[PDB]
Amino acid sequence: MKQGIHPEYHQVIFLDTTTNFKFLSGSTKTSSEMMEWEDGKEYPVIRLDISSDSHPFYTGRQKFAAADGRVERFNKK
Amino acid sequence: MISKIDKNKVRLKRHARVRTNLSGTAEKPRLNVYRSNKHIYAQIIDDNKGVTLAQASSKDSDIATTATKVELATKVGEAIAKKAADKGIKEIVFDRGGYLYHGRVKALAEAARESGLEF
Amino acid sequence: NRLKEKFNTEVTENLMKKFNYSSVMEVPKIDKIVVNMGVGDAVQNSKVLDNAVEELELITGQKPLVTKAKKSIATFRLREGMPIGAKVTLRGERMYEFLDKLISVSLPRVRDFQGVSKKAFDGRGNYTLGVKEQLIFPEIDYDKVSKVRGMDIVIVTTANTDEEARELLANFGMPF
Amino acid sequence: MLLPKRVKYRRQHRPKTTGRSKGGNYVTFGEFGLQATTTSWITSRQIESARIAMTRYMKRGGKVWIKIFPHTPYTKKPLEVRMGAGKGAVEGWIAVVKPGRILFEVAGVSEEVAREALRLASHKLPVKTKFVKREE
Amino acid sequence: MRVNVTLACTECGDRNYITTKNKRNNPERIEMKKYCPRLNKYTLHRET
Amino acid sequence: VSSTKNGRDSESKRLGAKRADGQFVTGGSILYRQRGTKIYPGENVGRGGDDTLFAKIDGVVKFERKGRDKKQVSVYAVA
RNA sequence: UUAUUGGAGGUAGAGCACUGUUUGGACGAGGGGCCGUUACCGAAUUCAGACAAACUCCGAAUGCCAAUUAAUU
RNA sequence: CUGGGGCGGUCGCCUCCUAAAAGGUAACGGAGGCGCUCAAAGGUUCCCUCAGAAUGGUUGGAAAUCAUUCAUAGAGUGUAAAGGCAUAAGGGAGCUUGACUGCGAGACCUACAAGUCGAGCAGGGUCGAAAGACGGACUUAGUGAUCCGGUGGUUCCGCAUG
RNA sequence: CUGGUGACUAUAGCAAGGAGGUCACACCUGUUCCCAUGCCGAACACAGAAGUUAAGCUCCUUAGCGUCGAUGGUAGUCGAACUUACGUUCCGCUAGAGUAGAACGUUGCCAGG
Ligand SMILES: [Mg+2]
Ligand SMILES: [Mg+2]
Ligand SMILES: [Mg+2]
Ligand SMILES: [Mg+2]
Ligand SMILES: [Mg+2]
Ligand SMILES: [Mg+2]
Ligand SMILES: [Mg+2]
Ligand SMILES: [Mg+2]
Ligand SMILES: [Mg+2]
Repeated sequence: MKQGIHPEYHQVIFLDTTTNFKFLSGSTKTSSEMMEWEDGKEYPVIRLDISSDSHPFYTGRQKFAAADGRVERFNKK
Repeated sequence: MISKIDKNKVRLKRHARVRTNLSGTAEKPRLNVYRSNKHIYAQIIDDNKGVTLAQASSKDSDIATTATKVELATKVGEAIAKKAADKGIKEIVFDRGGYLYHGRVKALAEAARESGLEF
Repeated sequence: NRLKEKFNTEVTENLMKKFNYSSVMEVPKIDKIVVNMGVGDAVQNSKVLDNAVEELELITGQKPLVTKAKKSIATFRLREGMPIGAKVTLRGERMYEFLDKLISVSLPRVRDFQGVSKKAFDGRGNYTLGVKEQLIFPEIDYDKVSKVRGMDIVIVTTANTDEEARELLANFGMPF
Repeated sequence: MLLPKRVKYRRQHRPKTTGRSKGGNYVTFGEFGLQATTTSWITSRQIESARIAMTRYMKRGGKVWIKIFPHTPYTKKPLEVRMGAGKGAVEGWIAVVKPGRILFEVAGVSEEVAREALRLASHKLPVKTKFVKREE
Repeated sequence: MRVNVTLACTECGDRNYITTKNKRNNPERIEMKKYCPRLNKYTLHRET
Repeated sequence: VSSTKNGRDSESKRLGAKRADGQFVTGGSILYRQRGTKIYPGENVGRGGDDTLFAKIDGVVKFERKGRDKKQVSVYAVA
């Protein structure tokens, strides 16, 4: 690739918080949070509300509402 | 489904366009270069008669060895220059074969120049 | 390169066994991914095209090529040479990263998602997916999105048939 | 009234009329045909007159084909002008007919009916004609 | 191009060449290298 | 009343061959005046800015086939 | 002048490959009135048949330019 | 000029047909263009190949942009037509100013005056590794004699001499 | 026989079917280096040799398309005689279309086998 034209690119771990499922891939989201990975190096983490392993269409199961959500507050009521 | 182009065919179209304007004479024969994924070949051709005068390839046992392709191109240039000088040829026109004048082709040409072929 | 490793290990073997290829060189692979955004309203406001280019660059990771009108059209008020689109070509590791990201992080963010069209094959082993909201992609913050616009993602494969392309994309994990 | 929907040139040199029929000299669509034996210009109006005569006699029973078409515009000067000052305006449209050309063809009727229909047609045309059958 | 132009050598001043330019496209005094016979060399000429 | 809007034509340019196949010509002789390359320059023949074909050497004119559809003219020195 | 040999060139004729003109069919990507099926199929394709100074896939007779050319003049 | 004259039209230049397969060839015959444009739309080096259709794809529809396949030229070539051009004369980029100075064997055209083509030599350059290409533009219109006057240059003259 | 590089109006091409891979040609593995992409190491360039004949490429078969193509006859026509007839006759030349048929190349130089 040419130098100085492309946006900054780096490895990141997308973490589906619903299932606490982590997947490594490149992106340019540059989250401050850092986490360790099975390889010795550590890369920043991108929080993700819904993912392939959590979406109902992909999974075949009903999705689980997250904490502090609308459903949780409604049930607390 | 996406096709893959034939690099040699593209190369040959370019070479034909080069050769409309570039041709080799008995006094100033054409130094032609052919390049493969592994080897590089050089000929000296008189186009009026359609006869080769000298030949040298990186695939030849005399030149064949373990070296980078650019070093092998240098060796082929030196060899073809020496054989042309032995046959009594100084002035030639360099036919880059439709390849860009760069890298291996360029190294071969510069080797021939240094070996004493006058372009 | 998790997706590339999956292709090398599992998808290759599955597809080869399914289609009885005498040689490994017959195994289809995803040649490239072209992400195109056609901005016809750039005729009226070039800033829209600039924003589209910025968003596409953020999504893809590399600077897009600006595509200009091939011919002049009176009805669209389009003059030849006016930039009316953006396009990015992804190959290799960047392509695979974008593909897995699209499959996993991006696609499920579609409201009322029910899978992607299984008939969106050109007829020769290439698949075109029409996304309708840039906001799908994780790299874009809805605050900075002045306008919402879609994209065409063309996955160009070496498969000679729609059946083989479908098998390859399914093994990769494409919903349908 | 036949005439081309358009032409590139409205003012054209008048066609050569010597020689023999270049083509279309055989019955190829119907069973019977009307063959020109002398040379003439044939106008759109003459074609229409002849077609009406033969079709009316055939009483819609059979099928008619017009094998000639008036491609060629011809001009005429306005009345009472001197020579010169440019070529005149298009007056009509004509097909050139030479000996051997089939003018009309008919099918779907008896030979006798075809003969009478084509006789009635021939009296509308400025050329001599003969009744012809498909050759073999 | 829509106006005639005289190019004068910027070293000796000789008006060596005439040419043409579009005045709306090139409102400035155009300059270019041209051969100067008096000096027997290429010099920068510019529109008078 | 009546007039023609026609009545114009440009001067004829005397194009075509100016020397015959087999004829001896001196260097510089025009061999063929043309628009475009209806005929191509062959050996020892040049093509001027207006497509005129002219001889570069003294010699014999020869009109020759050039491939399947094209043709050229060449000039060859006499022994 | 003739004989022989070479060459330039697009006419006569012819043809429809291009640009246009044009007659009968076949078939129909697709939607509409129609339930699937009895218009338009205006698209595309295809068969057969025609027209052209400013059409040409072809192409004469002649005429023309030449030849260390022969005969007659 | 004029199928009497007037009135109308026309008057120079380019392309095509008429034009009878070299060239030339008329009419108040049939059709159109010109009185420019471009600082790149010129030079050179390197690279590239179209129009259209089918099938998929969002805003996008018959046509915008993307992708594959087919597609030999139906595109493009500043501008009329014709002849050419896909070994490009078409398209893109880098560097450039040969859109040079002195000329010019030979040739076309031709009543004259003019008009056109031109290898090659010398000087000093541009691009190219080099061979080499370049004295504008794919080609053919885009123009006006002399006299007189203006401006710049000039180892020319200067009415006894300076 | 294979390759490189030439010559020849496709009789050489297209299409379809089949065969091949110490070496060679490829696809192929990568982007440190020279070099590159109006984005993309796709391409160009370079480094390299794990994999594959799948494709390219080469070779073999054929006559579906394209190409070539008579003889015979016809159109046209130079010249001559007669004629005024949208003409006739005689002589020479002689198409286009179509038919038979040809054809899935022929060859020069160089280096390897
Ligand atoms: Mg003319
Ligand atoms: Mg010129
Ligand atoms: Mg004719
Ligand atoms: Mg009178
Ligand atoms: Mg003549
Ligand atoms: Mg003529
Ligand atoms: Mg141009
Ligand atoms: Mg004095
Ligand atoms: Mg024949």
